[PDB]
Amino acid sequence: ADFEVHMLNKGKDGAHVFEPASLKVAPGDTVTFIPTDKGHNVETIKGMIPDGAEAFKSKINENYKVTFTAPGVYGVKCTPHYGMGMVGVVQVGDAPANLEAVKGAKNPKKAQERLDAALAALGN
Ligand SMILES: [Cu+2]
Repeated sequence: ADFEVHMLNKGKDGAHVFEPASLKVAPGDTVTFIPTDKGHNVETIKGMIPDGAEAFKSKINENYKVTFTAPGVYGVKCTPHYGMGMVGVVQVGDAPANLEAVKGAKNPKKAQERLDAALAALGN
Protein backbone atom coordinates (compact mmCIF):
# COMPACT_ATOMS: atom_id res chain seq x y z
CA ALA A 1 0.00 0.00 0.00
CA ASP A 2 1.01 3.51 -0.90
CA PHE A 3 0.58 6.56 1.37
CA GLU A 4 1.34 10.25 0.93
CA VAL A 5 2.87 12.89 3.26
CA HIS A 6 2.71 16.56 2.31
CA MET A 7 5.76 18.77 3.08
CA LEU A 8 4.36 22.17 4.05
CA ASN A 9 5.44 25.61 5.27
CA LYS A 10 2.39 25.57 7.58
CA GLY A 11 -0.57 23.40 8.52
CA LYS A 12 -2.93 22.56 11.37
CA ASP A 13 0.00 21.81 13.72
CA GLY A 14 1.73 25.14 12.95
CA ALA A 15 4.87 26.12 11.08
CA HIS A 16 7.02 23.74 8.98
CA VAL A 17 5.11 20.45 9.06
CA PHE A 18 4.75 17.02 7.60
CA GLU A 19 1.06 16.14 7.12
CA PRO A 20 0.30 13.68 8.54
CA ALA A 21 3.07 13.79 11.13
CA SER A 22 2.37 10.17 12.14
CA LEU A 23 1.56 7.17 10.01
CA LYS A 24 1.12 3.48 10.69
CA VAL A 25 2.08 1.19 7.82
CA ALA A 26 2.81 -2.45 7.20
CA PRO A 27 6.13 -3.94 6.00
CA GLY A 28 6.71 -3.20 2.31
CA ASP A 29 4.37 -0.20 2.19
CA THR A 30 5.56 3.03 0.60
CA VAL A 31 5.26 6.64 1.59
CA THR A 32 5.70 9.46 -0.90
CA PHE A 33 6.90 12.77 0.57
CA ILE A 34 5.44 15.45 -1.65
CA PRO A 35 6.96 18.95 -2.03
CA THR A 36 3.65 20.79 -1.88
CA ASP A 37 5.54 23.83 -0.68
CA LYS A 38 9.14 24.50 -1.83
CA GLY A 39 12.15 24.27 0.44
CA HIS A 40 11.68 20.87 2.14
CA ASN A 41 13.14 17.39 2.15
CA VAL A 42 12.99 14.22 4.26
CA GLU A 43 15.81 12.47 6.12
CA THR A 44 16.03 9.79 8.76
CA ILE A 45 16.84 11.00 12.26
CA LYS A 46 19.99 9.44 13.73
CA GLY A 47 19.09 6.97 16.44
CA MET A 48 15.42 6.75 15.38
CA ILE A 49 15.43 3.90 12.87
CA PRO A 50 15.11 0.17 13.55
CA ASP A 51 17.52 -2.69 13.04
CA GLY A 52 17.34 -3.83 9.42
CA ALA A 53 16.63 -0.31 8.05
CA GLU A 54 18.95 2.04 6.17
CA ALA A 55 19.25 5.80 6.53
CA PHE A 56 18.06 8.01 3.70
CA LYS A 57 18.05 11.64 2.70
CA SER A 58 16.10 13.17 -0.15
CA LYS A 59 17.01 16.24 -2.19
CA ILE A 60 15.31 19.56 -1.45
CA ASN A 61 12.05 19.69 -3.46
CA GLU A 62 12.33 16.00 -4.49
CA ASN A 63 9.05 14.05 -4.80
CA TYR A 64 10.39 11.12 -2.83
CA LYS A 65 8.91 7.63 -2.56
CA VAL A 66 10.33 5.50 0.26
CA THR A 67 9.68 1.81 0.97
CA PHE A 68 9.54 0.90 4.70
CA THR A 69 10.33 -2.77 5.33
CA ALA A 70 11.91 -3.44 8.74
CA PRO A 71 9.43 -3.28 11.64
CA GLY A 72 9.59 -0.49 14.21
CA VAL A 73 9.32 3.28 14.54
CA TYR A 74 11.14 5.62 12.11
CA GLY A 75 11.77 9.25 13.03
CA VAL A 76 12.09 11.56 10.06
CA LYS A 77 13.05 15.21 9.74
CA CYS A 78 13.26 17.95 7.15
CA THR A 79 16.98 18.82 7.08
CA PRO A 80 16.67 22.66 6.98
CA HIS A 81 13.66 22.82 9.32
CA TYR A 82 14.62 20.20 11.94
CA GLY A 83 15.52 22.94 14.45
CA MET A 84 12.03 24.38 14.05
CA GLY A 85 10.47 20.96 14.63
CA MET A 86 9.61 19.75 11.08
CA VAL A 87 9.52 16.04 11.94
CA GLY A 88 7.33 12.96 11.65
CA VAL A 89 7.10 9.31 12.63
CA VAL A 90 6.36 6.35 10.38
CA GLN A 91 5.66 3.17 12.33
CA VAL A 92 5.94 -0.23 10.61
CA GLY A 93 3.79 -2.81 12.37
CA ASP A 94 2.42 -3.01 15.91
CA ALA A 95 4.25 -3.08 19.29
CA PRO A 96 7.45 -1.52 17.91
CA ALA A 97 10.51 -3.20 19.41
CA ASN A 98 12.76 -0.10 19.16
CA LEU A 99 10.40 2.23 21.05
CA GLU A 100 12.71 2.82 24.08
CA ALA A 101 15.82 3.15 21.87
CA VAL A 102 14.18 5.94 19.79
CA LYS A 103 12.79 7.71 22.89
CA GLY A 104 16.43 8.06 24.01
CA ALA A 105 17.52 9.79 20.77
CA LYS A 106 18.53 13.48 21.20
CA ASN A 107 16.52 16.15 19.37
CA PRO A 108 16.13 19.95 19.56
CA LYS A 109 13.10 20.90 21.68
CA LYS A 110 10.45 21.67 19.01
CA ALA A 111 11.36 18.44 17.20
CA GLN A 112 11.23 16.44 20.46
CA GLU A 113 7.77 17.84 21.28
CA ARG A 114 6.34 16.86 17.88
CA LEU A 115 8.08 13.46 17.87
CA ASP A 116 6.63 12.63 21.30
CA ALA A 117 3.19 13.76 20.06
CA ALA A 118 3.51 11.54 16.98
CA LEU A 119 4.59 8.55 19.09
CA ALA A 120 1.57 9.09 21.37
CA ALA A 121 -0.77 9.45 18.36
CA LEU A 122 0.53 6.04 17.18
CA GLY A 123 -0.49 4.43 20.46
CA ASN A 124 2.95 4.38 22.15
CU1 LIG B 1 11.05 21.74 5.76
